[PDB]
Amino acid sequence: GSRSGVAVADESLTAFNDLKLGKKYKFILFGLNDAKTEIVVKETSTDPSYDAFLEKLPENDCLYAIYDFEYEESKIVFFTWSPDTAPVRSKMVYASSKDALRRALNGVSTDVQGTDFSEVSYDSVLERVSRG
Repeated sequence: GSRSGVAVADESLTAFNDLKLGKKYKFILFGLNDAKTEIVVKETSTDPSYDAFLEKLPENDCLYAIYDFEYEESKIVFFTWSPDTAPVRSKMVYASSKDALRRALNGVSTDVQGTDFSEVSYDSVLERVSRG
């Protein structure tokens, strides 16, 4: 790694706070920039459908996500998305960089380690969020 390691882009923290306090977004997808020096915003969404969220997860690549998980309650959920079929290089750098983003985000209720689509299903996440 570099001397300072990966940084969190200002836009990423801004987007997170806008979601957390303003409900500006339903979810945010974060990723490493191509230089692998910063965690940036890949995409935001206001789509209320959980399926719309799942359909944006790359089947063979990694990302991080924050989801405003709503049910009947609104809980901030952090996802690490690291599918089994992603390249080893990618899995490793996303694992090594995760702490930089995760430690920068205050107010996450639940963390999900997503390695397949069963682990990130709405029902699986609801079970996690509602227990703890």
